[PDB]
This record gives sequence, structure tokens and C-alpha cells, in this order.
Amino acid sequence: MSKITSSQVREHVKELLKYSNETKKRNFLETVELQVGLKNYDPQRDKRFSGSLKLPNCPRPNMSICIFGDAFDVDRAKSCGVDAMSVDDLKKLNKNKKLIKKLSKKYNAFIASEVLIKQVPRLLGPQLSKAGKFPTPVSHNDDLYGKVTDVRSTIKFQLKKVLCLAVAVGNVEMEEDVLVNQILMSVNFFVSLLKKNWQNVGSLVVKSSMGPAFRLY
Amino acid sequence: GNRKRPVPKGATYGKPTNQGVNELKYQRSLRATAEERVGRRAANLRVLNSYWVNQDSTYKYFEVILVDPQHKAIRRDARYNWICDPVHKHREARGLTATGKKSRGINKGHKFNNTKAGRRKTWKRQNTLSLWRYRK
Amino acid sequence: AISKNLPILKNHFRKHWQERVKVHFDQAGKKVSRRNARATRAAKIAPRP
Amino acid sequence: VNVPKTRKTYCKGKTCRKHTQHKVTQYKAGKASLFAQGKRRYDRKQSGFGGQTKPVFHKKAKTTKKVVLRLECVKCKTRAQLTLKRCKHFELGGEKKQKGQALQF
Amino acid sequence: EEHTFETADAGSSAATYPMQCSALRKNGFVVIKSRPCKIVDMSTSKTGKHGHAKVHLVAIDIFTGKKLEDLSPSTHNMEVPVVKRNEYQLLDIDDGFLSLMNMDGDTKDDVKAPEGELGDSLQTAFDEGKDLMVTIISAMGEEAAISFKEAARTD
Amino acid sequence: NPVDHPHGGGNHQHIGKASTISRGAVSGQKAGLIAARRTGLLRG
RNA sequence: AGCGCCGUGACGCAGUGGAAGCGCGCAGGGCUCAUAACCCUGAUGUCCUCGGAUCGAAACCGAGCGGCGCUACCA
RNA sequence: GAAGACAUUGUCAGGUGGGGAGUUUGGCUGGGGCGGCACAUCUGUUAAACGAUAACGCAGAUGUCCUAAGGGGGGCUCAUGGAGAACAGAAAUCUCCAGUAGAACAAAAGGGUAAAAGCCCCCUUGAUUUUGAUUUUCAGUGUGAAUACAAACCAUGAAAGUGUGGCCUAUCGAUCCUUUAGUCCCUCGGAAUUUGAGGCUAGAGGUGCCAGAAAAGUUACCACAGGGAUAACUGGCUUGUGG
RNA sequence: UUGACAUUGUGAAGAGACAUAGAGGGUGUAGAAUAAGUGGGAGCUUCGGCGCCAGUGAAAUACCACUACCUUUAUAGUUUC
RNA sequence: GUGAUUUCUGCCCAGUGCUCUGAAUGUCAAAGUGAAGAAAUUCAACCAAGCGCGGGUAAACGGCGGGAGUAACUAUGACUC
RNA sequence: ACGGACCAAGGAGUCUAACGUCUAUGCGAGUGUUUGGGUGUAAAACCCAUACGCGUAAUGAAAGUGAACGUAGGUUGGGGC
Ligand SMILES: C[C@@H]1C[C@@H]([C@H](O)CC2CC(=O)NC(=O)C2)C(=O)[C@@H](C)C1
Ligand SMILES: [K+]
Ligand SMILES: [Mg+2]
Ligand SMILES: [Mg+2]
Ligand SMILES: [Mg+2]
Ligand SMILES: [Mg+2]
Ligand SMILES: [Mg+2]
Ligand SMILES: [Mg+2]
Ligand SMILES: [Mg+2]
Ligand SMILES: [Mg+2]
Ligand SMILES: [Mg+2]
Ligand SMILES: [Mg+2]
Ligand SMILES: [Mg+2]
Ligand SMILES: [Mg+2]
Ligand SMILES: [Mg+2]
Ligand SMILES: [Mg+2]
Ligand SMILES: [Mg+2]
Ligand SMILES: [Mg+2]
Ligand SMILES: [Mg+2]
Ligand SMILES: [Mg+2]
Ligand SMILES: [Mg+2]
Ligand SMILES: [Mg+2]
Ligand SMILES: [Mg+2]
Ligand SMILES: [Zn+2]
Repeated sequence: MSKITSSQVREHVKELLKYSNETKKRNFLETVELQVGLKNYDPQRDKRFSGSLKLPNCPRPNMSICIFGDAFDVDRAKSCGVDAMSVDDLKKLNKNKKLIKKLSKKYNAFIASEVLIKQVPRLLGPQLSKAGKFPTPVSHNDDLYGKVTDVRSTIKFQLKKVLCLAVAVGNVEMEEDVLVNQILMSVNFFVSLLKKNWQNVGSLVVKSSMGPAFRLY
Repeated sequence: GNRKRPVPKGATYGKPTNQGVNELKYQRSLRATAEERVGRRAANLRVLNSYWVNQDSTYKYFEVILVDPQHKAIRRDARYNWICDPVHKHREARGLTATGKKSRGINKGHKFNNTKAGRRKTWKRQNTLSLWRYRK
Repeated sequence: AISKNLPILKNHFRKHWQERVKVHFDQAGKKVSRRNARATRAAKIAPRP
Repeated sequence: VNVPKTRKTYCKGKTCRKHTQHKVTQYKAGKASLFAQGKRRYDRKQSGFGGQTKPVFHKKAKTTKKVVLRLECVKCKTRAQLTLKRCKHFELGGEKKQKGQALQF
Repeated sequence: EEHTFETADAGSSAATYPMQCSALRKNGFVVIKSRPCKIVDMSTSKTGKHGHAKVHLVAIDIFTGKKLEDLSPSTHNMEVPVVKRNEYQLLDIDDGFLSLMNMDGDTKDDVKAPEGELGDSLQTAFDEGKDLMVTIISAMGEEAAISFKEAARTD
Repeated sequence: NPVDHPHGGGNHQHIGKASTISRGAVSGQKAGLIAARRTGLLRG
């Protein structure tokens, strides 16, 4: 047994889906999320946990990611359908922080080739680190469609400064069996990153993009 | 309270198990100590019984019933002249009152196997090597 | 010490046991005494059995 | 050392009795769980006067431990324990080796 | 079928190894009162006229910088931590808490920025840029930044 | 000699440990300066 | 006799198996009538030798050299 | 007169406590001490051509490392030299010839291996289950390691076949206690149910003084039992050193 | 030495914690209003009013955010300094 | 502790000790409190002193460094690193 | 190397509980009277009931179950007849 049993989640998720699928018909997509709270836990004193796992299927394929990389990766990413940006156009963009301020905003994530290490910090500024989006490595043998599927599906848990975190673990328009599975994999992944496991969580809110933010515990 | 061990400066001279001074308990009750002191005070009488009457944090208070073995009202009156027998001299000093039989453990059953016919007598019997003429 | 193929013995003689040895030399005397007590009691309570 | 999280091996679960798929985890000891008879005896022996009553080990020599693998059949949930040799670093299902790759220095 | 994925840790092994007392050296590491320390002074003396040796040891804690002293017979064993240093590349430093990157792009946003004379100089050398390489010492479940170097080549 | 006093013994005459003694020390230990807030000559 | 440690730029010293760094010193220009201070810029190393293991050693191993040390007690 | 439900006193609980108590303070060792490890082990030699064989003999090594560096199959041949090919040079890649291994096989050393045991590639988990027998150390005990079958379930291959970890020789651990797995079994003894506890079979947590106590000194204030099994003076053998 | 219980009875006036709910932005520069944060993301309403874009910053603004402390507030009570 | 008089009694509070604060926090026993349980019990919060953190103190215990260059004969080095 | 000037007298593997191998004796699937009773020429000798010990059943942690397929098996030796 845990603090959460899949039965209680099964009954919250049903009317959570029944609201979005039946009642309110908005002209755009609806996304289900997970929000977590932390209690008796102090970011300044304690250890800032950091974890991510490969979620089985992507919660939202409608997010824009830019392919930093060398000639080989840009060549196989320009044919993929993902915006592949070179290394020699960034060469003197460091002149102005505004030139890269828009770069971080438009792309929901960044992944770069293994030559990112020497370059991406110093070629750019520290904005990407500040923004919470730092490029993740991709190898020459790693199929780039594999990473852009993986990096799009993975959820990252990070204790940055505040006791509240939130990862997105689905879109509404899936069948309900995989929704209860993934909402249940993400909660006990989150507790596994804590000192006392379930004894540090004090808030678990699951919901959909626009409506009834159900509390769980 | 407890019976502090009356060794000078707490220095017991022996093994660590016997190094205790403070958390040691007297094997007789305070009611038996009360009976001892009253019987010594009134050595011409025989302690019959005692009971609790009161207590505060420092003292427990008891009342002792004593019988006069010389009074002719007690020497006659068959229901009580057993106490005039010499065998009942200082029965409270030998643990023969109710509190003394309780502290000696004198009761029936398996819970009192150590102390039924007196524990030192039980120990002597259990620790006696009995040899017969035609050895068994 | 432990030596040879011999059974493990459990002779409980590590106390002052020689102070509590009872030898029943008085077996014959106490049997005579018991018969004497029975005879005197029979005489006292006669003819009760 | 690096061991996969998944492994096909023999399951003696009275319904498999054959090689089935297993999930691999590392064995963790578990809480000492007082009210165990040895813990009750120890508490009774340590109560009172007499000091420390049992040996207290001091002469540590080992620096590693044997790793025990907890194998769970995916068909009947029967579990089995396997023992590996001593190691300093142990990991499960991570970063299969790359053969012909340049050194990253 | 099953759930929760049985997420675990997959750990083992000791943070200290027992080696000796007389085999220690200055600039080596030793555990004193459960703290990791760097030896700066060790001396040996005979205890009597036909007795044996004892080692007096003076060492600085590798994290708090405090002096610790201890003494032991030269032939008993003491613990030595498994002190390790790691290269990282210096990304942003925002609320202290230097965010670092390994030889791969994997990030360590876990280590407090040093608040001492080395840490403030690190921040000043970081504000104008000139990407740094910071060394992290990580003995006995504690981590700390101890040095920083300007990259040599590839300007 | 050491049998007589905490300061006794030695191949030279010296106290050997701090002569400042805590208030919570026990009888036989309070030889020297007991619960001293400071020692040494006043005003340097 | 046995044992331990050290050797890095002219000097004093750091140093994470991926070709070496601090402070002065030195060099070039400037300011001054000139030197110093000051300002702007550069340069300086078989890491004591000679072999070995490693893809690659300043670090590890073997020797050789030069210094510093420690033990030296009961008789 | 002061003080007052506070102090005090009782019991339990945490701290402090060489003031005091009890105990300990390994072994081997050309006396002991300091040093070292010859204390559990492995390679070569000493070792005197079966086996065994000592020393604080000699030269070294071990407390690890590995999902492959384990298992099978396939294809190929290594170090090195010569001759050649823009930059390219003594050292970058390419080609041919010669090449018995002069390479490689995690790590000491020794042994072993060429259509392989090396290198590259394709699959995979036999590094599995149940026990018994055997070899070495040996008391023919344990522990560690290993060998050959049996009964299953598998991997690989066209197949013969091979595979019960690492090409072989080292790479490690009882009782008590704790913990997990298995049978879902046995017991809690007045009779049941459910917790809890205890059992049976098999792993782990560790004893490196490695057949496995829980352990700091000093003594010229010293004590006892002994020892010429053992040092310091004389004698004896030797004579490097001295002459 | 420190805490608790007992000894141990009789009383009042300022604080302060538990649970329900309503409130709340507190700032430096500056978008377009005075910005306490992080995740999602272009819609219901009589207002096209607001967000999207483009300017603005350390960080976007409609909306879902009864989520995250933090700062206040009125309770039938229950607890302590 | 030192040891008549005279004349002096330098520098060092990092360590060990002694001593003094705070409540901004870490550790934190028994009793008491809350929650889960059928209950034994388990978990959590609160949590005194001490410790920890931070000051003071050497007529407290005590301690009180290396190397190199440099003067118009050399040598030394007032000076300098 | 130590003990021994001389002589007399004394002066050191005992008894007990439990037990192993061997041997003797009795009876033998049984065996053991002597706790006790009876009796007596009285600590002897003689007589004795019921029990109890060991043995005739093992194995298992335990709940439990529990010894002939057969001339109580086959093969190889085997004294004696
Ligand atoms: C060191 C720890 C304990 C140790 C062991 O139980 C220690 C002793 C304790 C004792 O009093 N008697 C014994 O027979 C063993 C053990 O088994 C290790 C694996 C784990
Ligand atoms: K002693
Ligand atoms: Mg008790
Ligand atoms: Mg106690
Ligand atoms: Mg003292
Ligand atoms: Mg003393
Ligand atoms: Mg003297
Ligand atoms: Mg003592
Ligand atoms: Mg010895
Ligand atoms: Mg041994
Ligand atoms: Mg031979
Ligand atoms: Mg057990
Ligand atoms: Mg001799
Ligand atoms: Mg000569
Ligand atoms: Mg005086
Ligand atoms: Mg002075
Ligand atoms: Mg408590
Ligand atoms: Mg001194
Ligand atoms: Mg003699
Ligand atoms: Mg003589
Ligand atoms: Mg004589
Ligand atoms: Mg005689
Ligand atoms: Mg005799
Ligand atoms: Zn199965």
C-alpha cells in the first residue's frame, strides 16, 4: 500500500475527463497537469533534488524545440521537421542580450549536440540557465527523432527556490487507462526524490488546463 | 522512595553489575517497616495487622493493630489466645503478618514456585545431594 | 578440557555442594521409628484401624 | 558493475517452472523491527546495572558489500535472490557500453 | 499489470576505508570525530622507556575549515575518507547555488556558491565572463566548490 | 604527587591541563580557578 | 644501520593521468629633463636525470643524483 | 517576621561526571622496544627433474574490475619491418609484400591460444533451478576455489556441439542476532478468528589477529610466578671491523 | 544540573498555538495599472473589453490555476505562556 | 599559581579548557499532544538542559616558522620578495 | 646449574556424582527387592505390591506419520556341518 491507491485516482480522473470532454468545448487543446506541494522542507538548508524520467508517451507534441548542433545534426534535423540552428550564426549574437531573449521565449525546450559543452554557455549568455531550459546532449548515433520524442515526454522535478512544483503528464484526448497509469507513475517518482518519501508531500493537485483543479491529498 | 545503598561516596568495590546505588528497592514494603518500628516500640505486645491511612510525597502513614498477650481478656477468650503462644513472638519481624507473607511470596500456584514453602528452604532442597545406602 | 570421543556431561558441582550432602544412614533407624510410631498410635486409638 | 533491470531466467513458481521474464531490483535490508525476540532479549539484558553487556564490533575491514538482486517474475510475481561479487559501484539498467568511441577528455 | 516501477537507488559501499595510523602523511586525509580532514601536522613519540609509538595529528576540516586534533597509537587503524574531486563548467550563479555542467551536458544545480574570499572572487571573475572550470570536492555526503580555473585553449 | 592533587606529578612542576575548572565539577576536581570568567592580569 | 620526505619559470611556491599556474622578477611602449612610482601591453619552464606501464605522466613504477630529516631506548 | 503553591522532598527521564569503580591495553620477532608482516592468500624462484619442504630468503601481486571484459556463432589476423600515396613530416589515413606470434587476451607472474582463447560483427543471459559425487588446502573438518555427471528450463548455431560466470593458476568469512526470499507450510500447548511473534529451506549484514574476544597508557615507588627456552658483564666459536 | 509526574489547594489580567472561511500585495528600474512567486495556455462574457503578436523588464499580464509559502482578519470551542 | 628587595613581566584566543549571550535556526529524553489501526503498536509534530553556532579570556593549559635576492674588493646584509 | 650437614617419625593420583571402552556375574524381551511396606536373633539377614528408570521404534523444527513384494531378497566370499 502507498498513501495513494489507484482506485481513488480512478474516480477523480473520470469526472476530470468528463468536464473537458463533454461540458466545455474550447476551440483549442486541453492539457492535464500535476501540481505538488512540499511541507517541512527548506530549499536553503536541505538538498535540492533533481530527477527526470522517460514518460511512456508524450503529453503534448505541440511544443517548439530548437536543434543546436553541428553540421551532421543540423543536416538530419532540417529534414526532420525540427528547427535546426547552426553554430556559426550564433557566433556573434552575444553582442546583445535581446538577440537571445527572444530565442529562449519561442522554443519550449532546447537540445544540442555534444559540442554544446565548450560553446553553449560562453557562446550564449547565462540566460538559458536562468530560464530553466538548458540544452540536453544528443550523440551522433542517437536517432534525433528519438531524443525529440524523449525530451518532449520527460518530466523534470527540480527544487529551484519554491516548495511548489508542477509537471504536465498528459493531454486530455487519450484513453483513460494510460492516463491513470502516468498520473500514478509521476507521483511516486516525485516522492522518490525526497528525504522522507511520502512524509514530505502536503499537496497533490491533478487537473486539466481549464477547469476543476481537484485536490487529492 | 528507594533504598539508597549505604556505601561511602557511592563506591561499591566489585563488578559493574553491583555498582548501582540509587535505583535500588527494599524487598519489604514500607508497611512492613512500619510494623517493625511499632513492634520494637511496643515489644510487650504482638502485632496483629496494619493498614494504610494516608500518604504525602515524603511519608506513608499506617495504623497497626496490636494485641496484648498478657491481658486476661486476651489470655481467656479462645478466639484470640493463639497470639499468646511463644511461637508468635515478633511475627512481624519474621514476616508472618499479611504484608510479610506477601513480600515473602507465600502463595499457591505455579507463579510462586520459587517461594511457596520459603525460598531458602526450597533452594536447600533443590541443591541438596541425596545419597542412599544402596546408591541409586 | 575436552578430549576423546566421550559424551558431554553436565555434572552440577560448581557450588559448595559438600555442605549440603545428605546421606541416609538413618534409613533403617527411621524405618524402625516409623513402625514404632504406628504401633503406639494403634495402641492409642484401638480398636480404630 | 552494470546489470539490466530486466532479465529472462528460471522461475520455480509452481505455475511457470520455466524461464520467464523477471524485473530486477536491488535487495534492501529493512527495518530492524523491535519486538523481534533478539531485540526483546537485548533490551532486557541491557536494563539495570552492569554496563554494556554484549560485544560492540570495532575492527572494520571490509569496504564493499555483496550485492543481492531481487528478481520478480512478471507472470506470477514469485521472487528470487541472486548474489553478485563484491563491487564498489553498482547500477541497474544504465548506459550500455559503446565499443568504438573516442575518449572524452 | 504492475505499477510504481519499483523506483529504487541501487547503492552500496563505504565512505571511509580503514588503513593505519603510522602510514598516514601530511596532505593526506583522515576522519577525526566523523569529519573529513586534511592532515597538516603529524608527529610520533614513544610513550615510555620500552613502550611503543603514538601519533599526534593536526588537520583542517575540508568543508568548515576548522582545526581538529586527535591522537592514537601508531599501529591502530583510522578511517580515511574516499575524497574525490570533479571538474565542472560554471553556468549561471543566481541565489548563490552555482549551477554546473559535467563533461556531458548533464547539469548539477546542487552546490552552494562559496561565500568566502574565494567565492566572491569567483563571482567577480564570472560577471565579465571568461567561462570557468570549477572543482568540487565531495567527501562523505557533503559537497563543496574549492577551486576555479580559466580555460586554457579554444578562445 | 598525583595521588595527592590534580596538579601533582611530572618530571617538571607544572599543572599540565587548564587550571580553570567548571562550576559543575565534582569534589576532588575543584583545584585551581573555579568557574573563572577570565584569567591573567587585569588591564593587560 | 634502518626508515621517511623534498626537487616545478631568474626567486619563493601551487598543481584535478589530457602538455603548468600565482606573486614578484624581466621585456616593449607611454608619462618625467631623467630614474623610481604610475598607466598600457607582452614573454619566461628535458616539471633533478635515465628507462618502464599507459593512447597520452609533472604525478604511477624501477633505478641513479643532490638536499632535508626521523629512530638511536633497558642495560 | 519572611516565603508560598513556588521551592522542598519522592520517582522516572536527558546531560555532565578520572572525583571515584571495574577491566583491557594481540601475535610473530636471531632478547625486548621501534620498524616490518614473513598473521588469510596468489605467481616465479629458493626447492636438490614424482609429491612434500624452512628462514624478518629473493623478485612481485590480492581485498578489485566486468551486461560484457559472461555464453554461443560467424568473419578476419596480430606486434614489427620494407616499398609506395596531396598537404603528411620520425609519429595522422590508404595499399601491397614479408611476418610462429617477436601482439592481444581487465589487473602480478607463470602457463595456454592463429581459419583462436586475439580483433570486428549478429543473437543472447547457463553469472538459472534441484541436489548429490569429486579435486586442492586437508584432520582426508570447515571455508574459498575448481572438475565431471544427473534431472529441468534455456541461449546460440545449419548442425555436430558448446554454455552451471570471467582461458587456467588469487580476488575472501562460523555460531548468536537482524533482515529478505521460498513453501503459503508448521507452532503460540483450554477452543477458535485476525494482528503480532516463533519455526523449516535458501541469500545478505562481519569478524583483514582473515577457524572469526568488545579493549589506552605509565611505573626509577613497584609486586609475584618463572626463565639461562631470552638480553645486559666474563668465558667459548667467528674475525666482517680493529690491529 | 535540566524536564515530567506526585506533594498541590484557591483566583484573575495581558499575550499565543489547533480547525473553518473571508482578505492581501507589500517597490525601487519600468510595459499599459504599484509585479509575492513556479507549472499550463489563446476564451467566456451585454461590453471585442482583455490575452496571442509587437514594444517591457530579474521575470508576462486574458484565462485554469480554492496551489506555493508569506501578511492580516470574525468564530462553538480546545489548548499554553 | 609564583616565591624577599630591585627592575621588568613582550607577541599569540587557531587547539584544549573555563566563561557569557541569543530563541533567527540544527540536534533533541521521559511524560504530555495529534493521526492510522480492532488493539498491542507505528508514524509525526512539539521538544528542557547540554551539545552545536557566536563572543570573551594567556600571572588559564600552553605556543612563539621557513626560503631567496641585495652595499663601488671580498664578506655580511641596514633594504627587498 | 639448582635441592641435599646428619638421623628418626610423618609426608603426596584419594573419595564422590555422572559417564566411555573392556571384563566377570545374574536374568534375559525384559531387567532393576532395599522410596517404601512386611518381618527379624534388630543399622544385618529374609520376604514384597504398585509404580518408576532404562530397554524392546524411528524420524521431523513441528503438526505428524511410522518399519515383509519375496522361504525377511539377490550377488560375492565365508567357519562349521
Ligand atoms: C557486526 C554485526 C554483528 C555480527 C555478530 O552478530 C556479532 C556477535 C554478537 C554476539 O554477541 N555474539 C555472536 O555470536 C556474534 C554479525 O553477524 C555481522 C554480520 C553484523
Ligand atoms: K595498569
Ligand atoms: Mg525491567
Ligand atoms: Mg537504567
Ligand atoms: Mg584534571
Ligand atoms: Mg588524579
Ligand atoms: Mg620533580
Ligand atoms: Mg581508573
Ligand atoms: Mg611478544
Ligand atoms: Mg589463522
Ligand atoms: Mg619437487
Ligand atoms: Mg531469525
Ligand atoms: Mg638450553
Ligand atoms: Mg683487517
Ligand atoms: Mg603564597
Ligand atoms: Mg606573559
Ligand atoms: Mg519523547
Ligand atoms: Mg608541554
Ligand atoms: Mg631453578
Ligand atoms: Mg645447599
Ligand atoms: Mg632439609
Ligand atoms: Mg615413613
Ligand atoms: Mg600416601
Ligand atoms: Zn513465474
